[PDB]
This record gives sequence, structure tokens and C-alpha cells, in this order.
Amino acid sequence: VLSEGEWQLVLHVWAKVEADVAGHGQDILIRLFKSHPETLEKFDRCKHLKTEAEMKASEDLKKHGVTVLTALGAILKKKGHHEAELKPLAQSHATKHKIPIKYLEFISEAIIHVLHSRHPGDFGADAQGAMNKALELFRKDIAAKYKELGYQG
Ligand code: HEM
Repeated sequence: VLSEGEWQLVLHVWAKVEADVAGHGQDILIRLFKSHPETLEKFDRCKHLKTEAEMKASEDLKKHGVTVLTALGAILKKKGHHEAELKPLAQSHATKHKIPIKYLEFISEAIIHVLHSRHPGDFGADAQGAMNKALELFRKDIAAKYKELGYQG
């Protein structure tokens, strides 16, 4: 359970993401696809992308980064009270997309990397630790829902 201070550090850096959701989403998905190319196989409209310029020119990738960050922002703003936001996400990710917990770890590392690269002043060790806790709680709760749905990914 994060402290109120930790949630405030999470939501403070998140306000910087909200100034340009699409550009942050592109940098996060590009980092995930470049660091873990096996993840790109889950995206039918983007699986052919090779270079960073191709990834930045992709309308599908730019739209999907916004899809992901819109959902994650709503989850972070619930400050751990996110059962109703996690329920539909666990449903699709366990039964349709089949996204293993290791892939959620990969995208978490990509989020932390981009926030540290773009906003180092608002992402020092205090804020990095608070965001790490917030993404770890997200993964823990989604893993338990995955198992409830019969998915052991
Ligand atoms: C922070 C973690 C993530 C969040 C908040 C997130 C959120 C979403 C949301 C809101 C959607 C659209 C609604 C739905 O189908 O549930 C979606 C679709 C999808 N997500 Fe995720 N996702 C996350 C992580 C991942 C990861 C790591 C992968 C793959 C490596 C993934 C693969 C997919 C795919 C394949 C679709 C369908 C895309 C399409 O057909 O256009 N997601 N995700």
C-alpha cells in the first residue's frame, strides 16, 4: 500500500505525461518494441515495423500509445482502488490478447525509462520508487485476476 505522499509523486509526474499523451505513448511503445521485439508480434498492424522513424510515422502505434496511457492514467488516479478499472483489462489481456505478466514487466520498465529520460527533475529516486510501487501493485492485482480467469501467463 503506497502512502499519500507516494501517490502524489506518481500523479505529479503523470501530469507531465498528460501534457502530451501521444508523444509519451510513442516513446514508451518504441522503447518496449526495441528492448523486447517479441512484444511487437502481438500487434497485427505494427508487427512489420523495424525502424524508430517507421514507428514514429505509424498512426496505429500513436493511437495505441494513447489507448494504453489513458487506461493507465485512470488506474493511477484511483490510488490503488482500481478493481473496477482492472476488471475489463484483465479480461481482454488474459483471454483475447494473451499478454504474459513478463510483458507487463517489460512495459513497466519502458514507462519508468521514458519518465526518467523526459522528466528527471520530477522523477528522482522518490518518484521512481513511488511509480515502481504503483506499477508493481497494478501487476500484482492483474496477475491474481488472470488466474481467476484461468490464465497462468
Ligand atoms: C500498462 C499496461 C497496459 C495497459 C494499461 C493496456 C491497455 C489496453 C487497452 C485499454 C486496450 C484496448 C481495450 C482492450 O482490448 O482491453 C488494449 C489493447 C491491446 N493491448 Fe494492452 N495494455 C497494457 C499492456 C499491454 C502489453 C504489454 C501488450 C503486449 C505486449 C498489450 C497488448 C494489447 C493488444 C494486442 C491489444 C489489442 C490492440 C488492437 O487490437 O488494436 N497490452 N490494452
